[PDB]
Amino acid sequence: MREIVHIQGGQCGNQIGAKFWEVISDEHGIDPTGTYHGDSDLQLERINVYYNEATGGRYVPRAILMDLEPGTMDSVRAGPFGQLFRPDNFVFGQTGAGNNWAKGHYTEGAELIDSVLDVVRKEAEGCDCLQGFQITHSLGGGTGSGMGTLLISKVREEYPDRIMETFSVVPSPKVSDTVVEPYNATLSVHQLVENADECMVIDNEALYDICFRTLKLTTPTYGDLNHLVSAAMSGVTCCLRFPGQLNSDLRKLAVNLIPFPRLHFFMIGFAPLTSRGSQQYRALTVPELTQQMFDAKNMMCAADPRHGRYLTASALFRGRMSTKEVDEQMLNVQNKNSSYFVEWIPNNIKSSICDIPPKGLKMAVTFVGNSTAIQEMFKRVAEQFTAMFRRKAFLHWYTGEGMDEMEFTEAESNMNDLVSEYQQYQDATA
Amino acid sequence: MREIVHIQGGQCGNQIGAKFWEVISDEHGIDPTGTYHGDSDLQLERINVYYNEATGGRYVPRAILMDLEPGTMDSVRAGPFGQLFRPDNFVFGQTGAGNNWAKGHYTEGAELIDSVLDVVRKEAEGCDCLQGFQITHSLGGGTGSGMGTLLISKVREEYPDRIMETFSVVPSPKVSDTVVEPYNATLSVHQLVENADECMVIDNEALYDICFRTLKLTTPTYGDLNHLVSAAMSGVTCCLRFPGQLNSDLRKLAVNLIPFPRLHFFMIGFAPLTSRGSQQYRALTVPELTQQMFDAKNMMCAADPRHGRYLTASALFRGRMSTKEVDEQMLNVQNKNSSYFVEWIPNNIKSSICDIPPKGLKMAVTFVGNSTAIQEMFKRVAEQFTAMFRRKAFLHWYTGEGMDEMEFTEAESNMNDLVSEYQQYQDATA
Amino acid sequence: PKLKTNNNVEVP
Amino acid sequence: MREVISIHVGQGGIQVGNACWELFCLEHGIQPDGQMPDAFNTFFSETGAGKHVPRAVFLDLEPTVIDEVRTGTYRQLFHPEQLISGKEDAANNFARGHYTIGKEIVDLCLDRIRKLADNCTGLQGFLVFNSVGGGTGSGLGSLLLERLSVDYGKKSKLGFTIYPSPQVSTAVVEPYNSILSTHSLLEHTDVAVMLDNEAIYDICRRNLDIERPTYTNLNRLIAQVISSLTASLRFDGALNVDITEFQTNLVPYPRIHFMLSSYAPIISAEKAYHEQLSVAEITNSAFEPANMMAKCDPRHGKYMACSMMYRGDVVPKDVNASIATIKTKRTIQFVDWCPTGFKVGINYQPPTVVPGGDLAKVMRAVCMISNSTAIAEVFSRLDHKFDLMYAKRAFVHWYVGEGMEEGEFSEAREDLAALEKDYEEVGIET
Amino acid sequence: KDHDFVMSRAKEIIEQNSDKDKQKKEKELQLKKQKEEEQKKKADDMSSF
Ligand SMILES: Nc1nc2c(ncn2[C@@H]2O[C@H](COP(=O)(O)OP(=O)(O)OP(=O)(O)O)[C@@H](O)[C@H]2O)c(=O)[nH]1
Ligand SMILES: Nc1nc2c(ncn2[C@@H]2O[C@H](COP(=O)(O)OP(=O)(O)O)[C@@H](O)[C@H]2O)c(=O)[nH]1
Ligand SMILES: Nc1nc2c(ncn2[C@@H]2O[C@H](COP(=O)(O)OP(=O)(O)O)[C@@H](O)[C@H]2O)c(=O)[nH]1
Ligand SMILES: [Mg+2]
Repeated sequence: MREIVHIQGGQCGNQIGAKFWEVISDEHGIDPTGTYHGDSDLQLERINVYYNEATGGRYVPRAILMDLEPGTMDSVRAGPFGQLFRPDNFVFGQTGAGNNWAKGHYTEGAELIDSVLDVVRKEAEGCDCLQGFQITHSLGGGTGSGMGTLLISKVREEYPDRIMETFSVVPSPKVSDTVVEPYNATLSVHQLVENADECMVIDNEALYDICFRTLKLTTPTYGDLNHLVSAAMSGVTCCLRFPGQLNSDLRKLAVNLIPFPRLHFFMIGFAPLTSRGSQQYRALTVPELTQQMFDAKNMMCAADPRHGRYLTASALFRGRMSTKEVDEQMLNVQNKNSSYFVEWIPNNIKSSICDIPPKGLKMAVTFVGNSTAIQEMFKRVAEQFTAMFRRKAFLHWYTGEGMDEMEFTEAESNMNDLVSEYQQYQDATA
Repeated sequence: MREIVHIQGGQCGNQIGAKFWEVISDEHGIDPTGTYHGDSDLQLERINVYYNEATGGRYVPRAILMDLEPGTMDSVRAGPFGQLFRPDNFVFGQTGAGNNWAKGHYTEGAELIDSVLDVVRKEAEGCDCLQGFQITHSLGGGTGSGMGTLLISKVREEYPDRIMETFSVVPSPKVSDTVVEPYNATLSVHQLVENADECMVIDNEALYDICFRTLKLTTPTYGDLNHLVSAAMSGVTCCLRFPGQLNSDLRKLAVNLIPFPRLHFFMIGFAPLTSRGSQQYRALTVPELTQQMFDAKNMMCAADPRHGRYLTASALFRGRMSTKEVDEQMLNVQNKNSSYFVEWIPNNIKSSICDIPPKGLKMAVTFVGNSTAIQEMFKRVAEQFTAMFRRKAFLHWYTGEGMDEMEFTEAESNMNDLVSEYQQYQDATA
Repeated sequence: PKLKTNNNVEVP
Repeated sequence: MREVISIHVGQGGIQVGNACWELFCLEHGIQPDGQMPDAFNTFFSETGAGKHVPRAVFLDLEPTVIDEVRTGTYRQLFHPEQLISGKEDAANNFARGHYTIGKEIVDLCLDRIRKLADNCTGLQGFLVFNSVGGGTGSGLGSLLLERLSVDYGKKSKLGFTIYPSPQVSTAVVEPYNSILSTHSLLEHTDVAVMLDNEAIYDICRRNLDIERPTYTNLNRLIAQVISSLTASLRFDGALNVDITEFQTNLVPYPRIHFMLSSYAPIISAEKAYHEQLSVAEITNSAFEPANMMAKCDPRHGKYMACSMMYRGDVVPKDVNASIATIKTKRTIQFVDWCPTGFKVGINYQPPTVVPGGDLAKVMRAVCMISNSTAIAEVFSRLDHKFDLMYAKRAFVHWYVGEGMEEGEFSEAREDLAALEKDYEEVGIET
Repeated sequence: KDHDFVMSRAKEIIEQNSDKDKQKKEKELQLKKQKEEEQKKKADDMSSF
C-alpha cells in the first residue's frame, strides 16, 4: 500500500538510479536475478512499495527509464543489477538533444513523450493506493532538464492530488562541465517551482568536498557520489517500508516542512560518515549523530547554512534508540543555536524514529532542512545567466527551434522574484 | 454433436489450414499418421467436432480443399500432417485465375464448383447435427476471392438456418504484393456482406507489427503469421470441444455480438504473447491477460481501436480460474474506458470460461470485439479503388470475360453505403 | 483546490 | 452487569491501548491467546465456551501499527474485524481526518460501536484515547465524539488526551490541530485528563532512575493509572466509586472539566523494600508538585476538588489522619467556596505487576485525580504558540485546501479566550 | 546594493525588450495568421465541395 513509482531521465538520473536500485535491492536481500535470499521476515512485508510481482516468484522494479539517446541505457543494462529493469520500460530516441533545452522540450521531447507517458499511465493506474512519484534528473543537461520538467507538468495535470518528489542536481560554478549550463538551469527552475511538491538540490562540488574532507579517500569517483546520493534517497522512505515508533510518510513531511506553497527547496545530508581508518575509533551515540547532522560541511549543497536562518528542520533517525534522548538532543540543538532559527515559528524541528537500521550500521540519520541560505545558489546562477544573456551569446541555438527571448525574460524575472520572496521571510520579525 | 466442417480455398487459405489442422491435431494428440496417442480422457470425448472415424481406428479431418491450380495442394500434401487429408476431397482445375476475379467467379470458377459442391453436400448431409461452416480465404487473390465468395452464396442458398464463418485476409496498402488488389477486394466485400453470418478480418501488416514488437523475433516468416492465426482460430471453438463453467457455442456469440444483421465484421487478438527471453519474467494472472487483451497493438488488424467506440466485445478465457475476478476485471476495463464504449447499450462485454487451457500454457484469452474503428480499412480500400477506376486501368481484363462496369459501380456504391451506415451508429446518442 | 493570492485571499 | 467500552484512535492511542491490554489480561488471569488456563465482565465478554473478547476497538488510517498488532502474540485475542484500518494517512493534517478521509471510515466505526453496545446491558460509559498533536488522532477523535454525543446522548465519555509538552515537541504544526481539537472536545467530552510526555519523562528519570526511556515505559504508567481508576468497578471495596459519580464531585461547572493526575508510589525493586511505604508518605508524595503527571505547577493556582483512589490494605482512619495533615499545610490552599474538597475511595486489590516492567510489587498505592485552577497556563502557552504563526497565516494553505473554511481558526481562538477568562473568573474569592 | 540595482534594471530590461518585441510581433502575427487560415479553409472547402 501507499507505494510510489520511480521515473528517471537523462544520463545523470540514470546513473543515480543505477545505484539507488542496487542499494534498495541489497537492503531487501534481492539478488541481481530477482530472487529473494533475505534473512528477516520484515524484508518482505512491505516489498510492494518499490517492487512488482511476476510469475515465477521474481521481483521487478516499477521504474521507467527515458533518455533522448540510447547509449546510457544500453550501458546500464550490462552493469550489476541491470537485469531487474523490465525491457518494456526502456524508451529512447535516435537523435539526442545536445545539451540544448529547446530541443529537449519543444521539438524532440514533445513527440517522444507520448510513449513514455503511456507506460507511466499504465504503471500508475494499476497500483493499489498511489502515494506519489519521485523524479531524479540533472539541471545541467538539455534533454534531462527539458523532458523531465515537461513530464512533471504533464503528470501534475493528470494527478493533482498526489505528491511529487524531485531530486535535482543544479550546475555549480566551481566544477563546470558545460558552457550552456546557466541557460537550461534558469529555464528549468522556472517550470520546476510551479509543479513540484518537493525539490531536493544536490551539488557535485559539495559531494567532492565531503568525500575529500570527511571520508578522506584519495580518489573520488562518480560511484561514491552516487552511493552517497543513494543512501540519502533511501533514508527518506525508510519508515514507510519498516515499522517504527513514529511512522511518517512523505505527505507528513510535506505538511510539516513547507510553510508556504512556493518554498519547497530543501538541502539534505546524511550521517554518520567516517573514514575507513577511523571507523573503529568512533562510538555511535545520539549526540555523535546529531552533532554531525547539523554540521555545515555535512550538507549535500555548497550553500552555507550559518549564512541564514532555518525556517524548519526534519530528522529521520534509524535503529533502536530511546525517544527521550532524541527529543532532549533536538531541544538542545535548538537552544544553543537560537540565532540561526527563525523566531516567529516555535518548535520548528520534526523528528521520527525507525527501528530498522541500514545494513551494516547500527544507527543512521537523514536530515532535511528548509533554510533561507539556499538563496545564494539562485543568486549565482542568475548572475551567470545575466552575464551571458546581455550579449545574446549562444542564443541562436535556442531561438532556431521556436523559442524566443520573451520566455528568457519571464524566466529571469520569476527566478529573481523567487529569490526576493524567499529572503523576505528571513528579515521578517514578530 | 453440433460439429462443423472445414472448407478452404486459394493458396493463402490452404497455407492457413495447413497450420490450423496441425494445431488441432497437436491439441488432440493425433499423430501425423492419424493414430491417437493422447494422455487425457477429455481428448477423445468431443473429437467428432472436427474429425471423422474410419476403419482401422484412424481419424480423418472433414476438410475440403479447393484451388484453381494444383501446385499448392501438391505442396501441402508433402508437409507434416499432410497425410491426414482425404485424397478424394482434393479438387482442382488445370488453368488458374491469374489473380483475376472475373475468371475465378464467372468463366472458370462456375464450371468447376459443381464437383466441390458435390463433396460439400456429401459431408454436410451425413453429419450428426450441423452447427455450421467456417471458411478461410484471402481477398487479395483472384481465384480465392471469387470462388470462395460464390461458394458462400451457394451454401447459404441451401442451408439458410445454419451459421457461416469466414476468416478473410484483406489487402493492406502498406504491404502490397499485387497491383490489382483493390478491384477484387472491393468486388468481394460486396458479396461477402450479403451472405456471411460472421466475418473476421486479418491483415499481414498487423501480423508483422505484432511479430516485430511483442514477440521481438528477428526474422518473421509466413509460418509465424500462420501459427498466430491458427491459435486465434482454435481459441474461438475451444469451449465447444471441452467442458467449462459457461459454455458458449458460435451461435451464442452470434446473438451477443451482432446488433444489426449487416454489422458482422470483427477484429480479433490473442493473449498472452511474450518473447522467448521474457517468458520467465512474466507471471500469468487475469489482470495481466486482460491488460494485454485490450491493448491496441495486440489487435490482428492495423485498425486503431481508440479511433472509435466498441459496439460490443467478447472474451473467451481458457484455463481454471475464479469467475469473480474475471467479472470484476471486465467491469474495471469498462469503467476506466467509458469514452471508448457506446453508451446506449449498457454491459456490452461478454465473457466465457473454459477449464482446458492450451497445451503448454496455463491461461489464454481470445478476444472478439465489434468496433466502429473498422471503417478506416474500407475507406482506404475504396480510396485506392476509386483512384484506379477513374482511369479504367486494368479494366479490360475484367470486361473481357462478360463483366461490365455497372457491377463495379454498384459494388462501390454498396461499399460506401456500408461505410456510412457503420459509422452512423458511432455518432448516435441516447 | 484554491490558490492563495499575494494578498492572502484564497480564490477557487 | 456493568460494562465500559474503550476507543483507541491514532498511533499513540493504539500504542497506549496495547499497554493497557497487556495489564488487564494479566490482572484477570487471561492468557494472551484469550483462554483461561466474575470480575472479567467489565472489560470482556464471554463467547459461550473458552475465549474472551475485549470490549475495545482500534482505529487508524495508517496501516503499519495495526499490522504489527495483527502479527504479534495478541493476534488471537482481538476480533479480526474490529481493528479498522485505512489506506492513506492524514499526515498530521487535522482537516484531512475531519473532512476528507475520516468521513468514509467513521461509518464502519459507528457500526462496530453499535454492535458492541447491543451486547452490553449495564453500559457505564465510554473511554477514548488519542494523542492530540496528530492529524488522524485529533480529527477522528473529534468526529467520533461528535457522532456519539448525538447517537447516545447522556452516556458518559472520558478522554485521556496527550497534549504537547511546553517546549519539547516532535512536530512543528501540532499547536494548530491541538487548539482545534480542544475546541471540538470542549463542548463534547465529560472528562479530559492531561498527559503530556515531559512530566512523565521527569518522573521516570527521578524515581525509576531510567536515563534512556522509551514510549513503552510511559504507556505502562498510563496503563497503571487507568487500572487504578477502573479497579472499583470489578473488585470488592470498603468505599466504592463509580464512573457516573464524577461530574457530581469533580466538575463544578459544565465548561470546567480539564484536570491533571498523579500516581504514587513509583519505585524500583532495588530500593523499594528498604522503606515501609506507609499511607501517609505515599499520600504526601502524590501531592508533590514534581510528581504531577502533567507539566503544570499546582503552587501557581488554587484547588477546586480532589478525587483520589487508594488500593491495597489501607484503613480509612489512616486516610483521614492524612487528609487532615494535608489540610494543615500552608503551601496547599483550596478555593474559598469549597470547604471540603476530597472524595476518597478505598479498594482491597493491590496493584498487579507486569513481568519485565519497571514498577515493583507493593501492597499500597494511591492515584489522585485533581481539578485545579493552575491548568490555565498550558492553554495560555499553546495560545501564544498558535498566535505567532497565525499572525503570518503560515501553514494555513495545507488546511484551506482540505475543505476547511478560513474562519474556522478564529473561533477556536475565541473559545480558548473564553475558557481562560472563565478560569480567572472562577478562581476569585467572594 | 548594485546587485539589487542590476536585478531591478534587468527586470526593467526584460520589460523593455518584451515591449518592443510584443508590439511588432502582435501586429504582424495577427495579420498573417488571419490570411493563412482563410486561404486554407477557402481552397479546401471549395475543392471538397
Ligand atoms: N505518550 C505517548 N505519546 C505519543 C506516543 N506516540 C506518539 N505520541 C504523541 O503523538 C503526537 C503525534 O501524534 P501521533 O499519535 O504520533 O500520530 P497520529 O495521532 O496517528 O496522527 P498522524 O500523524 O496523522 O498519523 C506526538 O507529538 C507524540 O508526542 C506514545 O507512544 N506515547
Ligand atoms: N553524480 C553523478 N553526476 C554525474 C554523472 N555523470 C554526469 N554527471 C553530472 O551531470 C552533468 C552533465 O549532465 P548531462 O549528462 O549532460 O545530462 P543529460 O543532458 O540529461 O544527458 C555534469 O555536470 C556532471 O556533473 C554520474 O555518474 N554521477
Ligand atoms: N499468412 C499468410 N499469408 C499469405 C501466405 N501466402 C500468401 N499470403 C498472402 O496472400 C496474398 C496473395 O494471395 P494469393 O496467393 O494470390 O491468393 P490466390 O489467388 O487465391 O492464390 C499475399 O498478399 C500474401 O500476403 C502464407 O503462407 N501465409
Ligand atoms: Mg500515524
